Amino acid sequence: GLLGLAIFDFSQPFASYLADQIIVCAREHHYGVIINTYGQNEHGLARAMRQANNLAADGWIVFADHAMGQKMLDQSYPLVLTGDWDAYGKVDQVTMPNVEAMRYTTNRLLDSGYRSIALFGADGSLGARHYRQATEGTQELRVQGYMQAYEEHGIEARMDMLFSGGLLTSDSGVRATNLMMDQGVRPDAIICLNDAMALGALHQLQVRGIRVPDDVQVVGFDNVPEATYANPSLTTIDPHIDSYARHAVDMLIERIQGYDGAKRVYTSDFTLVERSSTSL
Amino acid sequence: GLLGLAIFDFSQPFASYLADQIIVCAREHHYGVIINTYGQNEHGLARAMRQANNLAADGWIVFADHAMGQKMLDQSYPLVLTGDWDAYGKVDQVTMPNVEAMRYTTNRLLDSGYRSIALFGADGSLGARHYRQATEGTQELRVQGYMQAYEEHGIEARMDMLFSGGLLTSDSGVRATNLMMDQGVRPDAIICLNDAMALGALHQLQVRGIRVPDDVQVVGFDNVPEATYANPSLTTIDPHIDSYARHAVDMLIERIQGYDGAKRVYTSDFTLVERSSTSL
Repeated sequence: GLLGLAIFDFSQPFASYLADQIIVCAREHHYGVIINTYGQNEHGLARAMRQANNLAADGWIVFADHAMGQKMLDQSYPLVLTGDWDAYGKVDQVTMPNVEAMRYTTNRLLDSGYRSIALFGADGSLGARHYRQATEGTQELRVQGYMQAYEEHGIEARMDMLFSGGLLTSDSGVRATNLMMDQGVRPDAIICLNDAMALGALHQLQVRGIRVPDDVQVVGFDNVPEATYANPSLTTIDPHIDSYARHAVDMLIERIQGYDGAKRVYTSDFTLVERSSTSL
Repeated sequence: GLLGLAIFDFSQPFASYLADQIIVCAREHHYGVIINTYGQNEHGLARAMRQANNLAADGWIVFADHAMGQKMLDQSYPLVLTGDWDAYGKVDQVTMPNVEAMRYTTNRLLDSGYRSIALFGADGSLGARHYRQATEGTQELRVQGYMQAYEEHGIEARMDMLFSGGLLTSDSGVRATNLMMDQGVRPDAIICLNDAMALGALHQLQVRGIRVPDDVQVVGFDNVPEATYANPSLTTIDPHIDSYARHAVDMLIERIQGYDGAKRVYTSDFTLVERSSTSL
């Protein structure tokens, strides 16, 4: 048996980590894995879904990174969606506990006395209503959870405390740090929407004279291997990538083998893994 | 057109970085890329070479991580070898300047007054003759260059100054740091055979109270993106992965399109990129 994985590119550590876990899980089922990337083409994801028709894999896991209209997920091969975008029940999908993990973690920071929390990885200019009402999106749902924690504490979350470097990379984490510091903002804590951004932020904060955690608490999201070896080691939301991969692979193989139940949504659990970049 | 890339797994940053560069290069030629991994199978590389017969790619770049007898590289599809192992002229191959870059860098350390240099990522118990006489191997040729720099300075390199954590990962860099420190060794400098090991070493040195660079100079190899964001930022040998990928892709596409000259060996150039983890 042969499974396909479609991802944008390998530029950030999470793609490597997810792919490796899918490969391990797939091997437990005696399936191989081939990887197609789609970030190198305009309308790239659609082209990869078409290319899958002529590849050898028996079915596909697709990690989407943007919204799709309620057609692309209508394919003739077995297909499981991963990522934070809605499949509208066209296929099984696996996702992370984006709202809950961010609400929990922002609440922990607030309850530990860190009242001013910047968020790296989202555009505040999209407005509070967009985030409050969102039903899909990586950035959107993670912001939503952060906003809910503020609301639970009787405080309005401020769009001016969201900083975006553009993409979700270490270089964007550096850019978001500069944007925030250049605006004179010196917060109690920063939550980054992935570990790549947090690793960039740890670097640029230290370069510009800010001590972590003594001046600013820093939290990431994913618990990629890199987070263990950072200096200081990185506190991060672990969305249980082992279980996430296991569900994606089990669901896809079930469909390849004829499983015909209604399409499902699985949401992984999470753990806040505390390391040296916070002092909660 | 469709190119295949076979690599062991994505567990360390270099595999991501090389794959992404191959994808960019391939896209410039209007070729896609599919990735097969082989580390998840016993005799894995041989199985991937066989699987390639039934995949859709028009030709393969294979990144080998161990020696092959002077049969595996005899295939019916176009094939270019990458990595530090000998193809014996069966196929075109692209490699890094393993001896020269390590000799240059070890000489820079010695000439700057850092006389005691540990090497992380090789087994000293293999003996000096094995390293002096080697004609292939990542570990072997990099050690060979380090030994030549010592010899140029009239000093015998010591096998007891090589530390291996097993594999070439960040976790092995942590293990090699513990092995070295537990033996009471406090060197002037450490050269790690890849950046993943150096990033682990930067972490474990700091955890155990060793300042980089004030107590120990630290150098890596690859100049993966991570090295820019380390704390302290990582001095590293850059083996010109852009040119390495460009040559692998150009050679493979040439063979797919009928190029019939003798098989070639390309060796990339190198630059020592100095950052905060050294003070040369």
